[PDB]
Amino acid sequence: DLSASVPTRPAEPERKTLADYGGYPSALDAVKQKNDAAVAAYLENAGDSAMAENVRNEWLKSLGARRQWTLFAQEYAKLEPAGRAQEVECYADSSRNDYTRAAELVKNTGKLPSGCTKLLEQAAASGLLDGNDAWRRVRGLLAGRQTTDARNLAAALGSPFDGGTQGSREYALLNVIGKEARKSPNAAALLSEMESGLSLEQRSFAWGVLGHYQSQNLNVPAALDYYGKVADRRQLTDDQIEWYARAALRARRWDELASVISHMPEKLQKSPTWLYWLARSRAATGNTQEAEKLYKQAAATGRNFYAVLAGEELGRKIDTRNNVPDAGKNSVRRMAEDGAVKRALVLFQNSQSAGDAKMRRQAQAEWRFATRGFDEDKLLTAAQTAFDHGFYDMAVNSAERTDRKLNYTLRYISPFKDTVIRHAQNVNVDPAWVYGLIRQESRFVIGAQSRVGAQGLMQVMPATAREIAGKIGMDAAQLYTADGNIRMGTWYMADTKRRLQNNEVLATAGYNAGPGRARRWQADTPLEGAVYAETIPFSETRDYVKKVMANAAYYAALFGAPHIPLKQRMGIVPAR
Repeated sequence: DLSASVPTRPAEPERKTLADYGGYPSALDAVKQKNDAAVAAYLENAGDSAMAENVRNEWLKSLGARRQWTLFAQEYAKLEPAGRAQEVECYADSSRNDYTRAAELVKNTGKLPSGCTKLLEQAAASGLLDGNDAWRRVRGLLAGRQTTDARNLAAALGSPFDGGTQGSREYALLNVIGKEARKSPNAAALLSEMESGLSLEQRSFAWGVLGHYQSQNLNVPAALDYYGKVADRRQLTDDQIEWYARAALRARRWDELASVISHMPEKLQKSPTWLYWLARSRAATGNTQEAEKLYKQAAATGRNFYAVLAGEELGRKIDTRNNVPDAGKNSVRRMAEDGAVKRALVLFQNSQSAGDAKMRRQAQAEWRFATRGFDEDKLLTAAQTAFDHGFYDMAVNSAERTDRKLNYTLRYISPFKDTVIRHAQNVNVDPAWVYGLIRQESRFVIGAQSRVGAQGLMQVMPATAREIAGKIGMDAAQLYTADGNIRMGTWYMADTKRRLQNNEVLATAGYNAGPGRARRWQADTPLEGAVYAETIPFSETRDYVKKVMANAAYYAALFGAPHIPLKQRMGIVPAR
């Protein structure tokens, strides 16, 4: 049985929820304008909502930056700890001279929020930072064009860029490690000339920068030559070491791949990606029992691309039967009466009736707030509540957060079959692949719109819809209707596939990044499909391809199609 236990937090009338939402954008503006009296007025009678939590977090970031520590401390207490923003925590700890968070924060080599950046600078100046990690972060910031943050951290460490010591040497290395300098045909020659005067750590990082550029540019032989000159691989950033593994993977250097993975931080080693590829390396080198152990570890990581591939190496196929019963209908009803769930449903329903996309976004935030810390039984109950109300993305959001109790019909919902199936059939494309793409693109939100303007269930760009419409006799504004969106997106899947040697992996990459990019990422010889996917240079497209194809495997099982292993779906990407 699933438990019937549901929360019973105080509910507020719909009028109150809508009134609070009416003031929400103005409260965020008041934060930006430093109108503390207006922000306090908004919060004074606010419900215990994501609206209040969001405003409070943003206010606290501003209060921390302006050093209003008395008001900061008072408002910080009012956040639920799981709802405190990262930067807010950094400001809070800093104000108490508590640098506990620095040991883990300093391992980040990229941009951090201002409060956390300053926490690290303060720890550095008090001698509370590991020197190896601190200088690795300075180098990471230099290589990531965060020169001001790199400069300020080096000064806090007592070796400023203008001081003639270590900091000045790290800054001078930009002639090799700079964003454009690393691309120069002479970068490796320049680094080789100055190598003698560099420390072990400086040399290792700089070869890592050059290797990373070549690897991400898919110049695999040169990438491996440069990465081979890295004497201390733990000096590399996470991105650098993953791109070393990717080059070794693409070259099928199984021994070197296993060696690189063994130098990764443990968090990277335990990721599905590197558990699976280390297992494949062990298999390729005849270490069969160790491969099996790693495949089992990767398969236990959830419902993701590499967990599915690892299961297949163990002889396990996807099985989409639920391992729990349906939630009882009384619990599904009573879940909607909880005050925080009700608030989210109120904003969702009013976003539909009023055609208010910003209100819908806040309804999502209220849902995530309301379901935070739910156990698995409550997650599965709330997932059905969301589905019944048509809040499709939040049904998936809640169902996908379980670990043990699996409802595949709520993780892999399939609304709109009377439209999607027909359009997919009409262009001869796999309907499970189409559903897998929709799940990733829009989570079944008909009005979804990305930051760059991609529109609808299938997230087609307006510029693309204009081209499509001119080819298949449509008006470009049909992009904004569900049926026209699906017609355009399915046609574009098929057309992109035709332009890319009729390969579904290339087509998935090309849908997101353009066919020109998908073809640039090919090699002069064939690539195993999962190797192509893992070595896609664009991080967004790399994640996209793996998620779409894993989704497709789950949809195909639910749809009852003749079985296609995920490894077969990935197949072989052809040579250019």
